[PDB]
Amino acid sequence: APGDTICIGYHANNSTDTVDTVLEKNVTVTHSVNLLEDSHNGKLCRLKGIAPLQLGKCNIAGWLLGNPECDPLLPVRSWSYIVETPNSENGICYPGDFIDYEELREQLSSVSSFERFEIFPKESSWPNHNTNGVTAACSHEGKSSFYRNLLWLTEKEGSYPKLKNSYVNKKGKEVLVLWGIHHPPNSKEQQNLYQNENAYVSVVTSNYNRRFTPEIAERPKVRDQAGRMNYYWTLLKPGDTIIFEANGNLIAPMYAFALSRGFGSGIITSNASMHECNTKCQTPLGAINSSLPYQNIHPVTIGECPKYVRSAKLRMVTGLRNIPS
Amino acid sequence: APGDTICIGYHANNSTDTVDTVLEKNVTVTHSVNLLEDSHNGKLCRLKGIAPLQLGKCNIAGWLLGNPECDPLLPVRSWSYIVETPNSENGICYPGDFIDYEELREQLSSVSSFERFEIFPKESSWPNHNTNGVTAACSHEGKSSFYRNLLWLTEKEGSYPKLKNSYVNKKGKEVLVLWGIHHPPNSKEQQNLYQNENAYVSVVTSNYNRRFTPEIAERPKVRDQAGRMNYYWTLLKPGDTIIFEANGNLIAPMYAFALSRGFGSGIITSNASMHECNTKCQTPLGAINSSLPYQNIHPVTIGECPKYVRSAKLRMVTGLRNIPS
Amino acid sequence: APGDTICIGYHANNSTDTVDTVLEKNVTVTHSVNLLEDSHNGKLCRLKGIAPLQLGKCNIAGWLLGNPECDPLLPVRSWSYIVETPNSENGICYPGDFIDYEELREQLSSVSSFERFEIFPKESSWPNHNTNGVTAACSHEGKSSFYRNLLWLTEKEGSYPKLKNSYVNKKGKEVLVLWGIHHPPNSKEQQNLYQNENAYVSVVTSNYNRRFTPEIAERPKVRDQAGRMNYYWTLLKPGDTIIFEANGNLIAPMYAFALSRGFGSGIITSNASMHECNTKCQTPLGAINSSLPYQNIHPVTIGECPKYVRSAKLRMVTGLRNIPS
Amino acid sequence: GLFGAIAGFIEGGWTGMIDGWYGYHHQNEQGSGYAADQKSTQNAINGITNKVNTVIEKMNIQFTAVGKEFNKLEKRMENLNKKVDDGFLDIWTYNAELLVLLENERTLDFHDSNVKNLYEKVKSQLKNNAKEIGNGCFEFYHKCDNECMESVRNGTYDYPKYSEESKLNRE
Amino acid sequence: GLFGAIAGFIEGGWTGMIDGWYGYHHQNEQGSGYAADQKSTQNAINGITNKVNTVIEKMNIQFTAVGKEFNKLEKRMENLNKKVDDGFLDIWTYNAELLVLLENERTLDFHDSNVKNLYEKVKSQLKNNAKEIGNGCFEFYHKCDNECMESVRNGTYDYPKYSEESKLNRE
Amino acid sequence: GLFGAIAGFIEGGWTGMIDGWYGYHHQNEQGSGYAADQKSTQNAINGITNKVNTVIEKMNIQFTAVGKEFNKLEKRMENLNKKVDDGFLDIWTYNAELLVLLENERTLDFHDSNVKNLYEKVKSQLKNNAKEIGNGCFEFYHKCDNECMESVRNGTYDYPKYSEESKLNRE
Ligand SMILES: CN(C)[C@H]1CCN([S@@](=O)(F)=Nc2cc(Cl)c(C(=O)N3CCO[C@@H](c4ccccc4)C3)c(Cl)c2)C1
Ligand SMILES: CN(C)[C@H]1CCN([S@@](=O)(F)=Nc2cc(Cl)c(C(=O)N3CCO[C@@H](c4ccccc4)C3)c(Cl)c2)C1
Ligand SMILES: CN(C)[C@H]1CCN([S@@](=O)(F)=Nc2cc(Cl)c(C(=O)N3CCO[C@@H](c4ccccc4)C3)c(Cl)c2)C1
Ligand SMILES: *[C@@H]1O[C@H](CO)[C@@H](O[C@@H]2O[C@H](CO)[C@@H](O)[C@H](O)[C@H]2NC(C)=O)[C@H](O)[C@H]1NC(C)=O
Ligand SMILES: *[C@@H]1O[C@H](CO)[C@@H](O[C@@H]2O[C@H](CO)[C@@H](O)[C@H](O)[C@H]2NC(C)=O)[C@H](O)[C@H]1NC(C)=O
Ligand SMILES: *[C@@H]1O[C@H](CO)[C@@H](O[C@@H]2O[C@H](CO)[C@@H](O)[C@H](O)[C@H]2NC(C)=O)[C@H](O)[C@H]1NC(C)=O
Ligand SMILES: *[C@@H]1O[C@H](CO)[C@@H](O)[C@H](O)[C@H]1NC(C)=O
Ligand SMILES: *[C@@H]1O[C@H](CO)[C@@H](O)[C@H](O)[C@H]1NC(C)=O
Ligand SMILES: *[C@@H]1O[C@H](CO)[C@@H](O)[C@H](O)[C@H]1NC(C)=O
Ligand SMILES: *[C@@H]1O[C@H](CO)[C@@H](O)[C@H](O)[C@H]1NC(C)=O
Ligand SMILES: *[C@@H]1O[C@H](CO)[C@@H](O)[C@H](O)[C@H]1NC(C)=O
Ligand SMILES: *[C@@H]1O[C@H](CO)[C@@H](O)[C@H](O)[C@H]1NC(C)=O
Ligand SMILES: *[C@@H]1O[C@H](CO)[C@@H](O)[C@H](O)[C@H]1NC(C)=O
Ligand SMILES: *[C@@H]1O[C@H](CO)[C@@H](O)[C@H](O)[C@H]1NC(C)=O
Ligand SMILES: *[C@@H]1O[C@H](CO)[C@@H](O)[C@H](O)[C@H]1NC(C)=O
Repeated sequence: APGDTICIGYHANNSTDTVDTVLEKNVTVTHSVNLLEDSHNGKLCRLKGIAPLQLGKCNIAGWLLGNPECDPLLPVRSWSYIVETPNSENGICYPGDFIDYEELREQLSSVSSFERFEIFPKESSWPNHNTNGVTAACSHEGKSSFYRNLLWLTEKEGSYPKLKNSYVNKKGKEVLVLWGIHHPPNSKEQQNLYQNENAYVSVVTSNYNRRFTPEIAERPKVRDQAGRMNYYWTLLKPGDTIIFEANGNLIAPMYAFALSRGFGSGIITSNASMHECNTKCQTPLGAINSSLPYQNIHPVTIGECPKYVRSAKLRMVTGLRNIPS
Repeated sequence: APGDTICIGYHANNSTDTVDTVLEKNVTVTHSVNLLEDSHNGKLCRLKGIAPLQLGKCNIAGWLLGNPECDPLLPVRSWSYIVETPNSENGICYPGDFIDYEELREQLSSVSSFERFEIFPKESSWPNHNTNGVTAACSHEGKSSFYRNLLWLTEKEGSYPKLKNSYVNKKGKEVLVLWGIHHPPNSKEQQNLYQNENAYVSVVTSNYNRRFTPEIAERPKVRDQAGRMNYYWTLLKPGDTIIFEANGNLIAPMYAFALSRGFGSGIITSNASMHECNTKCQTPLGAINSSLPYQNIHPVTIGECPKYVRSAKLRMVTGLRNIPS
Repeated sequence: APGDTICIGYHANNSTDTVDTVLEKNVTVTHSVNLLEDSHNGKLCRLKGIAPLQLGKCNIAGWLLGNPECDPLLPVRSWSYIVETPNSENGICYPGDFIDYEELREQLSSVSSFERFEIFPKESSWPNHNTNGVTAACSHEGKSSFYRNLLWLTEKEGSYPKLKNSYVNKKGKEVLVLWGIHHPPNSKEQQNLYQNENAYVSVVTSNYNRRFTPEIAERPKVRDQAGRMNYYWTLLKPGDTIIFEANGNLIAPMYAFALSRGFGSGIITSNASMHECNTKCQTPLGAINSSLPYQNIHPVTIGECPKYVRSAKLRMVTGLRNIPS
Repeated sequence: GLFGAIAGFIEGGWTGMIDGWYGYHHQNEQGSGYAADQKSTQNAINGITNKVNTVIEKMNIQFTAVGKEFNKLEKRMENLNKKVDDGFLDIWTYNAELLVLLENERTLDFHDSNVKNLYEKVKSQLKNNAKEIGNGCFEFYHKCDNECMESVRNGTYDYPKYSEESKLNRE
Repeated sequence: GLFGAIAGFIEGGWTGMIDGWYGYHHQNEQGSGYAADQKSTQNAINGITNKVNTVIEKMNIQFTAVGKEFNKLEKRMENLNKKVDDGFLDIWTYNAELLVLLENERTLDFHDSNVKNLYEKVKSQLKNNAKEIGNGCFEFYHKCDNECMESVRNGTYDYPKYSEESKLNRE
Repeated sequence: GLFGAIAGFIEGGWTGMIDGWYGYHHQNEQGSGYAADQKSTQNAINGITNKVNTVIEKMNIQFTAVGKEFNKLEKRMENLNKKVDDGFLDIWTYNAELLVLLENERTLDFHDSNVKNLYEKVKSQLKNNAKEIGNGCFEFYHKCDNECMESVRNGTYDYPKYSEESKLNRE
């Protein structure tokens, strides 16, 4: 007999996992850990128990001005992130420029809730002025309409008196006020609606001070409109007063938004649909349920997410080189 | 006797230093080097032998306009960095907008010295105009006052003649000129001070060209003032001329600043106090005297400083695993 | 005899290459690979078979406005990158402000081709207006001239009729339109050229809407001119209409540019000269022909280039420590 | 490998050893079987676990990161924002892949070192009471039962106990 | 080095061996000469080649990157752009130099490990049929011709064939 | 450790050896004492010193870096500035901690390798004139005085000088 023997050896198994090293690629190993998350549920979920704000057919501009083609939201909403559909068919419907529109979007990125309230009641705030002005540019059910948050002031009985209206912010939170300035394409329309040629609009607060004058010129038709409406906004601090002064061309605010600030929010564009689910991490493609450090799903993330990388694979070896032969 | 023996061994001692490795944490080792600086002297020091500029109760806006509540500095100062106290109770005292204020701050970040000089002498430059206008918004010792660098021009004997004044930059350095535009809350005050309704202010240089018109409207009171003063500035290149033209509402410059450019400067906010010390590295919390590559004291640094990191500890092992047993 | 011997050893040679390691510097090794590219041909080359656009004596502003001192380019050009000489002696020749000039430069960074065409023919578009206005500020061969792409409209036979001209973009690509606004230094010159005091200029498109008014004031002379010309631009989308309306002070467009968009382009400043060569990577110092990952030639790169680093040397060892002794 | 044990003088691994990464196979008159070395296997588990957790811990949680909008006259700022986002993405992708590659080579060598150290530990225990028959095996010059085998698997082999026997067989 | 072979117990390299990085030098009655070990040399070439390509591949192609212009009232944005450009440049310069330094130490140790493994492979093949005369050389206790030398250079040395001879010379 | 010397077959360190990191302890009829190996200790000092300086040198001097101000209508630019500052801070904190961790493991292994190489250097010098009694000690088969001990501490041990004696004691 050869005699008794003792041998030193190492483990092997039927694993087919492969990793790369600096010296050699495609190494079959006994054990390994995947560090790259690539799976998502393909749905829009609640974030930390809070549902997002879905604007549906509207973009931010369409919702804030109150486009009549979009389903109206509840007067009070609270959310964790904002979703815009890729096909936002409803935005600004009367052609014009939305001044500092992008800055207003970034402001809304840190907003957690809004309350929609009548800053200037329709049948209380504008005596001696017509408030029924509509347009085919903002249609609703085949009929001419207007923004739900604004009021087109025009002449009443051959005159447009100099209006002077003000609101004191008593809500205890910042209040977002939006208004418009109309620019007729010819001076004949300027008299018909506002009865004054040297019209002006003045909007003042403690930290806002701007004056607007109509600019009259023939323009290419946009949405069958040769006129233009410039949209403006400001954030009224708690306890502050906003004063509106005009003798024409003012698209007066009617509804305003009391806003609450929050953390970790943002605006994303998603084709996905809302579902009854909860996640700690949301992407425009779907929600991630992972404790892994990396992900290659999407760079846009809401919440507590793995770091986005371009890698196709990140596998760390923990076991040995697998040699079952 | 067993016989003579020789043995190979390694050093050990009474050191209690610990480092972390990738495979194992909290390793007691014989020798190590700390690479993370966490100590500062808690004082505001001179940088490379040059003292900083301490504005005291003023911020940049309060010092540049000459707020009367702040102690006046010497006519000529040279510094390595600028310090603003966290509680800057004195800034703009007459309510209004400081146009491009942030840009002016970044300009001052590369400035090493200023000379304050009378660009438009008070009793020489404005005949036929009253220059004694004061306000309770900018008070001093309980009495109404005004900015030390500006002059409130008003009507003299029932008239406000069209002024035309100019200055040629003969200082050999860039000259910072500041002026204001006053906006009365009602047209009655516009006539009382300036005697003209269609007033305007024109300021021109070789590369600056702007016109200002008053905008009259009732406004919420700020610092017991319903009027507004908009503040403006430009940098007059060496050899260039600035021309002021107005028939009202001009808050004329009286003093200006000849500026020298520098390197490595900046503006910081600090609660700390000036001391008789010198350092190569200054932070808002204090000064660092270190040749280590990293520091976790503060991300805001002036001079030659270690790189700021969030780490609590960065200890590199140089000796061996300590096994004194 | 000692007996037969076998020995294990390693290669050595006459190589003098040295590399650095973490533990020891200046290690002579048998084989190594340089990873840092430091060689360029010192010439301006074609990029992927496409020649750059050399503006010669002009900068972007001088070429776009049509400075008469610069050699005119062909009506159609296509390029891979844009070259400006360090000494661009010809830019804006009539003093004034080029509004959003930097933004227009970044627009041109993604442009691959232009077509220069007469948007408003000189002898067809402006009846009842004089179009022969010239100035000594923009000289050519010792005689007063004007921009090649603009037209100085002035009064004709004691009057300046309100002009109304429009162009419809039928080129199928975006069209760059440039115009100027003249500001006389005194009202006497305002009447002499334009016969109106309350003059204005209106320029409108589907997404552009601006009005310009002259601002009259004495100004320091720049290039022997106390007047100012403000230059403006907009991009007219395919199928859109631009309408010009003025009763004075309009420096009308005469030529415009139909632009094609591209990728990988940019604007660089180079002292180098064009040569008959082709490269995949171009720097302001010269062209790089390398498959190495790093380069320390220049941070400004066009095309497919190695990554710029500050390192003086990056040598990776592949062989052994060289011990030929 | 770097230490010459795995895929070196021990050519293959043992599918029959399921308990641990490293261990022993014995053959005596009482039978044969596999037995993992719990001490060295457990030590390697803890180090690699700390090593995995170190990589995960160094990567912070990615909090909310969304896009921004810019108008037609803010192309410069838009491109700067894109340059920032792409630049950070370039660096983190480079760091993640490289760290995994560098650390994978270290793990394989770490296992390679452990096998050699275990082999060397047994060799110094047995001395000349057994012979190196290659492939990581020792042929005993003496009868070694289950109790004797266990004394080799732990660190309590009595060399003087079997030295007199082993010398006779070694002759 | 780390494994003690290169610049260690084998003091110098061989200028006469031009074929490969590692190999053998033999001396018998038929003559002498150098001969590289193709198996271990080729293996080291492939690993280092993959290692070089890994470094180059991890660095992406630098596409177009040019400067931008800012007017006199955009100094803040200009400084932010400069801070971005300098910051990215600082990081990539740090990554490139450090990776080369760290990897250079690994390459030298990788060669050092290979020499020791080749030396140990021959030592376990010869056993006591030759003696370690230091400096990485073995003195045979038996006549070893060109065919015998080739059997050592590859892995087919017949220990029982020359054991009886070698024992007599070893005495 | 990786090379099996520190916390391996040499279980503990010597508090009595204050001169250097590695060295020798001798016991003969003339007495006993500790003695550090200056050659290997000095070599390890220089490499680690260059290694420390390399880390410090790769980190550039942090020149002036201050905050910036933005008005209420520049929130986008303010957030981009914050994203830049945080991003660079994230990367440098990651680089600093990881480099220290990776390099700390290398230092411990570097010391581990040095101890084994020193132990192996003495073993090849003594050959069979002494016996490995474990724990990194050699028991001489011959009388070895202070002069003889010094010849082992440096690289000048005369094996033929004591071979005849050692063979008799080894018997
Ligand atoms: C995904 N994340 C949330 C992280 C979070 C932390 N890690 S963790 O460190 F725990 N990962 C691992 C760490 C390891 Cl050591 C191992 C590992 O090889 N074996 C662990 C079990 O005994 C080994 C074995 C040996 C021999 C025979 C049978 C079995 C296998 C594995 Cl499979 C995973 C996961
Ligand atoms: C520049 N880039 C485009 C990259 C792209 C990829 N690399 S590449 O990996 F191929 N580089 C090298 C990789 C290596 Cl292994 C070697 C190397 O040491 N020897 C290769 C030839 O046998 C060696 C030899 C040994 C003994 C005697 C004689 C010869 C020498 C070299 Cl010199 C370069 C280059
Ligand atoms: C802080 N910075 C400005 C940097 C700048 C550069 N470094 S530096 O490289 F010099 N650092 C060190 C480098 C080292 Cl090797 C050591 C070290 O272990 N010993 C050095 C003295 O002999 C060792 C010893 C061994 C045995 C018995 C007694 C003593 C201890 C130390 Cl304590 C520090 C510092
Ligand atoms: C190491 O293994 C040996 C071999 O089994 C152990 O020693 C025996 O332990 C058993 C306990 O079941 C006793 O009955 C025997 O008498 C022991 N034999 C000898 C020779 O000591 C030993 O305990 C083990 N050491 C450990 C586990 O630390
Ligand atoms: C390893 O080397 C030995 C020594 O040369 C080779 O064995 C000899 O191969 C030749 C072929 O030219 C035969 O003529 C001899 O009869 C062989 N001798 C013995 C003892 O086998 C062997 O083939 C080599 N193995 C390889 C290359 O795999
Ligand atoms: C290595 O150590 C030996 C042992 O001491 C040294 O050799 C002795 O050196 C002394 C010098 O003081 C002489 O007096 C002895 O005659 C030497 N003895 C022998 C046997 O040579 C040797 O010089 C040392 N080598 C060095 C330091 O390089
Ligand atoms: C390995 O074998 C197990 C049987 O326990 C089986 O379930 C598993 O699918 C196998 N894996 C591979 C990769 O073959
Ligand atoms: C990686 O290795 C496995 C197992 O040998 C093999 O099936 C697979 O094709 C390899 N992949 C490659 C070579 O890309
Ligand atoms: C998320 O992952 C955890 C971990 O396995 C799991 O327990 C939980 O059910 C998952 N939640 C999902 C998929 O909604
Ligand atoms: C180590 O001992 C020295 C005595 O020389 C003493 O000064 C020092 O404080 C001790 N350090 C520790 C950590 O015990
Ligand atoms: C680190 O090790 C020391 C020494 O053993 C010990 O006192 C200390 O508590 C340890 N720290 C831990 C386990 O966090
Ligand atoms: C700064 O550190 C150096 C280095 O020790 C020291 O000599 C000097 O006195 C220190 N200066 C201080 C603390 O002001
Ligand atoms: C090495 O020798 C070769 C001869 O083949 C010679 O061409 C080469 O220049 C030499 N290189 C150095 C660095 O001496
Ligand atoms: C690097 O080493 C070479 C060869 O020994 C030497 O000629 C050269 O001067 C060294 N460079 C230094 C020390 O900077
Ligand atoms: C670019 O480099 C390649 C690679 O050697 C070479 O074949 C080609 O001729 C070079 N082209 C030049 C220098 O224009």
